[PDB]
Amino acid sequence: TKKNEIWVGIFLLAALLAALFVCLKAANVYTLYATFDNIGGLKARSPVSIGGVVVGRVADITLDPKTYLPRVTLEIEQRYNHIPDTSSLSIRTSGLLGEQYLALNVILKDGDTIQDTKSAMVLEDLIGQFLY
Amino acid sequence: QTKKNEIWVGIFLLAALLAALFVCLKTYTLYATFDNIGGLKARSPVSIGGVVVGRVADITLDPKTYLPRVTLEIEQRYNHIPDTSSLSIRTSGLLGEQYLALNILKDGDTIQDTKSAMVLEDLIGQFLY
Amino acid sequence: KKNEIWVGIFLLAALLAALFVPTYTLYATFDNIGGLKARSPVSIGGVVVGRVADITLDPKTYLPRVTLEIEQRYNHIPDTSSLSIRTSGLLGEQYLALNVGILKDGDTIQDTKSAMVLEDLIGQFLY
Amino acid sequence: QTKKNEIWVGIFLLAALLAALFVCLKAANVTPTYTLYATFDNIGGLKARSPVSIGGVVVGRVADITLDPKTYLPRVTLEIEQRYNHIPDTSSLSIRTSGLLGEQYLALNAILKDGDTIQDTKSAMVLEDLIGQFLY
Amino acid sequence: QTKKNEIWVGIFLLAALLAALFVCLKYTLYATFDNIGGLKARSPVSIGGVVVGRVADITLDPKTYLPRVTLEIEQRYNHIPDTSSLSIRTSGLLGEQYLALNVGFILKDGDTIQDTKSAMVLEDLIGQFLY
Amino acid sequence: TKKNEIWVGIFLLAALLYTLYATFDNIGGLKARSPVSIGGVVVGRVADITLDPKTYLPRVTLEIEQRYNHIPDTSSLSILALNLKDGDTIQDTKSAMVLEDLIGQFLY
Amino acid sequence: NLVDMRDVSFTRGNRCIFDNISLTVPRGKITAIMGPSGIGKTTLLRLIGGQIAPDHGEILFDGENIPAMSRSRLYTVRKRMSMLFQSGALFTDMNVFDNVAYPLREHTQLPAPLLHSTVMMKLEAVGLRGAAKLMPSELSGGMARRAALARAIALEPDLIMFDEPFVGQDPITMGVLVKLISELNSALGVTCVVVSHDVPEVLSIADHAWILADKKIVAHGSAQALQANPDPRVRQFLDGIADGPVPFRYPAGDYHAD
Amino acid sequence: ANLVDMRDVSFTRGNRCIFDNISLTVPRGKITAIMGPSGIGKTTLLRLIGGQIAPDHGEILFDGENIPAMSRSRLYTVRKRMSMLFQSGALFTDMNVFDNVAYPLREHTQLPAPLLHSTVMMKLEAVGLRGAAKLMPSELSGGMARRAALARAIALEPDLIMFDEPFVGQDPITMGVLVKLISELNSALGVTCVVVSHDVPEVLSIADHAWILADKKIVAHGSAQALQANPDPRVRQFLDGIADGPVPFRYPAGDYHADL
Amino acid sequence: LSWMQTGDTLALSGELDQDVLLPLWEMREEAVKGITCIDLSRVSRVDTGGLALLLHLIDLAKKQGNNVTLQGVNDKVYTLAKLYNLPADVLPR
Amino acid sequence: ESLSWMQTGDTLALSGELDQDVLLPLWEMREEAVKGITCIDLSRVSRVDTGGLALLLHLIDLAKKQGNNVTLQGVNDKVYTLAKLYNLPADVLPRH
Amino acid sequence: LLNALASLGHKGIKTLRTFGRAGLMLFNALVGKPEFRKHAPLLVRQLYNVGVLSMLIIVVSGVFIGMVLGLQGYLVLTTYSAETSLGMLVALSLLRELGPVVAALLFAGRAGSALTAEIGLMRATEQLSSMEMMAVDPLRRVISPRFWAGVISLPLLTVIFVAVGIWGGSLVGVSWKGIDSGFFWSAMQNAVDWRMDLVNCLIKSVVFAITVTWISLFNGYDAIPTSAGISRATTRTVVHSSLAVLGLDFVLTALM
Amino acid sequence: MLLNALASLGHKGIKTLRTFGRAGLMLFNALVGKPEFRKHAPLLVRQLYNVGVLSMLIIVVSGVFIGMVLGLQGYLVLTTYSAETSLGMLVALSLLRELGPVVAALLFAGRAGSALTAEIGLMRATEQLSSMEMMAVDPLRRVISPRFWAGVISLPLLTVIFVAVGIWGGSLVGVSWKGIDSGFFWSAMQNAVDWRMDLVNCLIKSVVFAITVTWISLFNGYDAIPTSAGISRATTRTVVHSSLAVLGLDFVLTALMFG
Ligand SMILES: Nc1ncnc2c1ncn2[C@@H]1O[C@H](COP(=O)(O)OP(=O)(O)NP(=O)(O)O)[C@@H](O)[C@H]1O
Ligand SMILES: Nc1ncnc2c1ncn2[C@@H]1O[C@H](COP(=O)(O)OP(=O)(O)NP(=O)(O)O)[C@@H](O)[C@H]1O
Ligand SMILES: [Mg+2]
Repeated sequence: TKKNEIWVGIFLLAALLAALFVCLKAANVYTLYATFDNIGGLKARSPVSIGGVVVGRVADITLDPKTYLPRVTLEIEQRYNHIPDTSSLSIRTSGLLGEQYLALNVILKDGDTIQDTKSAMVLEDLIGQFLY
Repeated sequence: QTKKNEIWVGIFLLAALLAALFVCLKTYTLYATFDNIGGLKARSPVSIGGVVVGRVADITLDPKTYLPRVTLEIEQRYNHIPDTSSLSIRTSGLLGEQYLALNILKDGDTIQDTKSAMVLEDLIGQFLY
Repeated sequence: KKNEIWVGIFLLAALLAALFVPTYTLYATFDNIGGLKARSPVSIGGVVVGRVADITLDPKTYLPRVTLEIEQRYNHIPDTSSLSIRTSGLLGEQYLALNVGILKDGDTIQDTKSAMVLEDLIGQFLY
Repeated sequence: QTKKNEIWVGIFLLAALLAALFVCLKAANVTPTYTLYATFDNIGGLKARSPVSIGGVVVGRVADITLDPKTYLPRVTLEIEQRYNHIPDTSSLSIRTSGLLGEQYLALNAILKDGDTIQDTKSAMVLEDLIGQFLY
Repeated sequence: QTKKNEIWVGIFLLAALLAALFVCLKYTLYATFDNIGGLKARSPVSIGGVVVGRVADITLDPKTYLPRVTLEIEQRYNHIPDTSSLSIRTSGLLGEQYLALNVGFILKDGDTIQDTKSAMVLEDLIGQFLY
Repeated sequence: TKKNEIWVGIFLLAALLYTLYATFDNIGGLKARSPVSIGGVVVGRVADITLDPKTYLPRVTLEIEQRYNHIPDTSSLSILALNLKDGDTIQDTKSAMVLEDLIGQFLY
Repeated sequence: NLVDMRDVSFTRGNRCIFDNISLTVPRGKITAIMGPSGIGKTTLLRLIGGQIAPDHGEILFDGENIPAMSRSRLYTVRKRMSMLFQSGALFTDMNVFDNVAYPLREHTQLPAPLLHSTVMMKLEAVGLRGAAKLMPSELSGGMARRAALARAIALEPDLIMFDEPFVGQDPITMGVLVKLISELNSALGVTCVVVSHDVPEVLSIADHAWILADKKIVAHGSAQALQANPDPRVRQFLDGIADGPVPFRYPAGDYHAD
Repeated sequence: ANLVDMRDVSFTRGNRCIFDNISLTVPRGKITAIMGPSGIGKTTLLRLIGGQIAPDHGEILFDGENIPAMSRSRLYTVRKRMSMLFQSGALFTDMNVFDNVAYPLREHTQLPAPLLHSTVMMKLEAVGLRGAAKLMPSELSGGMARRAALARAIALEPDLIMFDEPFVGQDPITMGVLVKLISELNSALGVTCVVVSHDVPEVLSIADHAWILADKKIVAHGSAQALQANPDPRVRQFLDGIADGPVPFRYPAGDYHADL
Repeated sequence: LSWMQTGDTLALSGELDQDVLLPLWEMREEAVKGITCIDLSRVSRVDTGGLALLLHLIDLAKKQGNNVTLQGVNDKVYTLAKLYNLPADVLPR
Repeated sequence: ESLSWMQTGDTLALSGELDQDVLLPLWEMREEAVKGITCIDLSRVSRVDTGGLALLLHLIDLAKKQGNNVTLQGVNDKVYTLAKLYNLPADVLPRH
Repeated sequence: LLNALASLGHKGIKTLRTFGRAGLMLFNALVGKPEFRKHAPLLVRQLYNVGVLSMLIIVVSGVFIGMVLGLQGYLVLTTYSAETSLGMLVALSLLRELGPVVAALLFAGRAGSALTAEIGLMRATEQLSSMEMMAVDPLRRVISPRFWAGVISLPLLTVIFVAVGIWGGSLVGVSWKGIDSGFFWSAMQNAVDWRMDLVNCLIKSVVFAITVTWISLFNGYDAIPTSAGISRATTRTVVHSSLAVLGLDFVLTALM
Repeated sequence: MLLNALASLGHKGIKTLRTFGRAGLMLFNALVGKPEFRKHAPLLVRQLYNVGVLSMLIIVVSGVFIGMVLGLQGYLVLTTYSAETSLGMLVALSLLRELGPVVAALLFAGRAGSALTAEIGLMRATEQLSSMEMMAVDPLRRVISPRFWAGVISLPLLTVIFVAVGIWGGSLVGVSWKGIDSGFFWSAMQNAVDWRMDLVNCLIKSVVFAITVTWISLFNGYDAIPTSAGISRATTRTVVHSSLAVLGLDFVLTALMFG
């Protein structure tokens, strides 16, 4: 029975090395406040950006119960801290049909709200100003 | 036992696996009229500002002047809506999902101010001629 | 023995409980239909009211004709309706969009707007 | 048993054809054609089995595009149906497209028989000449 | 014999199956451009719309820094004049790019192109139209 | 049968036998491993994307293969397409034009 | 004269099975072939039939040669053997009536009123005339041998061979197959051999006995001359003697504890 | 005496029944033989003694205590003193033949390894299989598989050994070895042997009380010699081994006509 | 093989094993209707398959009103009828 | 099952009934009565199996390993009854 | 070098003798045919236990596979904009990717591993040698009708496995998710399925039926006549068939 | 017709209820009592050599044939969309959504599931289960209990090599047969979901697949007929019942946690 523990240990080693092929080769290697008027197609856990680099995610998308304006919250890590107050937030998409992401451009700490906004644009009302 | 004991285990085991086959099962109504629909269907998203607030139950046609009419489904979290609010048929992206845009009324009410959809083939006739 | 007969109708009742759970033809006359085929959605206001059977062709004048169908519940349509072949986006779904500006079994609608192709529009806006 | 397996194999034999009519009559188009030639200089997306059109309806396909060995011009072999034999010389040929990125089809706007040739054709449109003429 | 008979019939059946397995797996030029666009390996080269061959490699000159590509043309069409032109056109409207050989009014094995046109650039199409 | 057992053994074995630096105005939708091309043919990619803490401009650190070392000073980057040894900078840069403000000069 | 075999030395692999054996049976006599369990006994009948091919020697049968014939002239002479097996050699898809009528349905010279008569009275000899509509899986171990016994006499052969009959049955069933075998040689006149090792039952109707030892033939006496025969080997096989030439113990080492 | 006493056992499985009113006693120090024809219950008779099955209204005892009254722990500690073998071979095949005999003495951890090796070499020497203690049970003979279970049968010093039809289809060379070890077993140790083989001239030479089982009834209560003088027709059918008698011997058939 | 008729009896010649019963089976209803005796003197051997046709001649003979006798029969039918227990279909001795 | 071993010289005073499971105090402690023992007494016994004989066969051998001699007196008849059953050889159970 | 290589050639010759016996036994059963009226009651008997008895495993697993591909196909089309096109990934996956590949593995359990049982049990009870002995060839009575019972029934059972799992989009898409029937059926009409997906699927199912029958009619015929040898050959029948359907699937998909 | 056809239909319902209740009592008595790890711990290695590591021939020979056919057919579907760089999104998702542990349980039931029925049933025909029943602990805890836990820790441990070889088989057909770049082919898998949807949900799918397969394998071998005609009948019965217990379970499991 001496060869039984050797082949079992090979089978136990083959099950651990194959788990690294689906983990290492595969994808297993402070909160702010704002509001908008038109969101587009965003949802929860969206990759917010300051132009192409990722900094955090979106907790949820809520709406105001008085004016019915949507409120957007997002988390920003503490490595990037000094941002001015006139940093406008614009809504763009990743190319043509990719997932939309908040592309902000440049100290707003936890509990602070970004005042300036720039809502997204749907393709139905831009042609009213493009043609007429 | 051989015969008596093996019956009660069989009905108890069948009452646990077949019961797991049944646990796999994953609003106030407004009303409006229309001229052109486009690509709407059942469970179409109705939205304020871009964020969805509900669905669409059904959509039929009024057989008097042949004008389409839809049924709405809004949740009770939003009630303070005026009669000034319109209803335009837009899409989510280039050719995405057709949704209803909603830019105090209760259950069993109607909206008069609405804007119909526009087909780009009719837009090609106006841009050319 | 009688308990086996009682469950014998119960296996049948459990099986049966699981097993429990007028068009009239029109005609149209167009010059070019574009990407038009069978089972195309005809409409008056976006809500579908019927479909088409086939597209025929005369062997002398070469004018394609559309054999579209209208349900019996829609009966107040006249022959003055402008049958404008609109396309549904960029997918080529040339759906029949008739626009009223009595059509019964065996009538040819006069106002018929053909589907204008995009190869002479580039030869018209540029030239 | 003899009279038991013979009954059940008859349901097995009709399920072979029941699976056959659920494929041919559902998921496919299965249920005396002369040849004409045409010469262009820019066929565009004219591939094999291109649907020949006159007024939008399909009247046949093409076989294979062939380059002329002398004047270096592309040639396409046209196969239209026998039901339509009243086409004159005046009828031109314009290569069109069914949409933006649709399929490049052939649109048709004495009487030709087998062995006839046509003179006045129109080729497809190229993107480089359209944006060049618009700016200049 | 049986022991020596089942060996020769086994090596002949496997040789016929491996022979059935091998049947189941079944002049160059140069052109110096300025911009290639979106052409890749095994890209079709055409004349008048019909294809005549493909390209082999797309390398770069280490001195003048101009993209020089190598193509292939079959032996069916040899009489091509040396005053031809090359145009960069894409298939359809947004599909994969090809090479259209705009021939003019002897090409041996190892000749270069003469009238080469640059590829389409979308950054000047919005610049020359605006400015 | 011994000689035909040691030669078919090997018959079964025979049956198997440098970095540059640049800065742009608005990089747009640039991501990691974005290729830079010398007129179309790929030569390298990018490795690091940060922003300045002073002026907040997205700088791009790109890498070129060592076979091409003849790069003049008049080389311009355009979003990557290229119109200098290791550790040098690139000044004349044209950035990517986003589709939100080019229509504003066309409408007005 | 001789009809079975002259000198067969069949070896299968490296283990020898037969080493120059010689068998001689008469025509219409019961021949006893006694042998220990483990030696070649099923493969002895395969050499006469033609399932396997021997390596050396000759197998002759009525002026012919068994290993020298082709596929033709062997299939036509094989209808006169009709061997019987120890296990159930009858099929399981058909019933008992179609099992006995199967070897006579290859020629079908007898029509359908003549087909039901020659099989029904053939089952009356073995006693299975009433068991003509049952299933072969419902039969017992002794009734499966009587169903194959009526099947073996369907073509009226000349040399029947059994494969260890009544080897594990009760003595009530053991008395049936002894009386059925002896009544087929006294009335019909067909040679049938028994290869079973039941010494107080095979040596009851036999006429010539053969003792199998060291893959050879050590005795060829009759049913009476072998009892009064001075030999330590053939008396070891007879009447249940334990100690003798068989040491009944495996060879071992020194038998010491450690 | 009165070790089992088997009073009023039926063991009816379905529409058919195996026994009705059999009742026999087993003395201590003797060899009991229960013979009968094939087809009837013979393997299932010995399972009633051990306790793997339960009769309908039976009275199977094991020295006073009742076997249907036993618990799961009371069914044990008396099964270890029976050691019933089987016809097809009650030995395992995953290990060698040396560990096969030493199976019921290794899970009972009370003997050390020097004393464990000397116990098996005395068991296999009594059956004549000590020099072949380094093989696999797949290449064993038909008679040698029963001798390997006999060395395992006396491994725990039992009191009632059940022989599930020994030497039923064996060679008289190997039958003489098995008939000698059982007869010398009671002459030195004194263990009751229960043999259910139907081979008449071998089961009667080593037994003292034979019980012929015919038509699910004990039709014979005599000794091994008294049954030869019994004028009963059911008794004088199985011992002498004749063709005709009380059995219909062909079939319970019907009409001789209408089949020809 | 011959099945000639004197006028009241018939004679059977040749062999009858399994395959020479074919010309006798097709006309087995005309050679019994005027028969009071069956003869098998000029035969060689009879087996089970040949004895089945001999049983298929008495079953349609006794229903008309006359019986049949047997004369000149070898022992081969008599030693084979006891093996299959034929009580009255074959006349013994 | 008393299992009493007493060293009264070279007699070993073997008493008690041992079958399989009470051999642990006798096998773990057996280096005290092998060096100067000649006689082994087995008179006050009732019955003995092959399990107790396995320890007895490993003790006559151990006292013969140093090797004065081992003789047996007052031995029961049950020991030599099963000696012909297990086919025991010479020089392992001296009875004479 | 030589002590470990001499034992390598011992298993290299027995592989050629095992594979050589499968071709020699098949070539003796593919010879000049007898009268076809004799094998006409023998063909319907061997088509019942192979074709009709393997019908419940095909149909019941057909609606279970087609509903999984319809449900999981709706997840990858949610990220896209082609939710209405359920004509693909329910029909095109069951024609070339699945279909003859997955149902041949299920055919080797009900009609494949039981075909080697009814021919392997006859080798132990000596029914093949007894039927051979009387008057008939054993290779043309129990193997030749069983060879045509697998090469004909499996292409007739593959189209049943296609035509049952192809209306899972009528259950998952229609009346569950709300996809239009005109937007689901007509998306399957316009797909080019006449030569690349219809008759190429039928050629793939024919050559798969020969490989399952050749192994199932050989492991029961080439076996040790004992109870352990039949069960060993029954286990090896599924392994040799699963490595032959999946093994001849990468080679066959290159000629698309 | 109304009563004679009902008397045999309901009788099969009692038989299929007594058969279904016997499998529950066999697994309950094999898992409760005294859970020691001194006698069954060397038995766990013995029952893993013929189940776990013996089933390696259907992982190396296969896997590369199901991995390349999902990349070859995936490349033809991804034509005329310019999504050939997203071939890793097709391979790494399909091995964890529909393929993977579903098709590996069918291979485990035909290789290790069929051999498990031919192991207990072969031992009970020669009366080896009844031999140890009257001399030691009953074989429900001796030869059934280590065989149950052997197949439980095997099928999730064998499906992680099946999804790693098929991804490696998809990487061989991607960058070495079609010529796409290795920089974007692996990065398409880096943006795919590999947490809470694909790696965790495929592990719990293979755990429930490792229970229903070995339950029919240990029941058809224990409860069978002692004749040789019932051993091969119960051997082919295991593959048919396990295929309906895996494909039939996959429909009611993909409704949960997948929409
Ligand atoms: N095809 C074969 N391959 C290997 N060994 C075989 C083969 N055929 C027979 N043998 C062996 O040859 C020997 C002769 O046995 P056999 O001719 O069957 O007589 P037998 O032993 O009395 N009948 P049995 O006990 O059922 O095997 C036995 O050891 C068989 O195992
Ligand atoms: N579990 C069972 N289910 C149905 N019938 C059984 C079962 N166990 C035993 N029998 C039958 O009960 C009867 C008793 O047979 P058994 O106790 O095995 O003695 P036996 O017949 O001498 N041995 P054997 O001939 O191998 O069956 C037989 O008819 C068996 O088929
Ligand atoms: Mg038995």
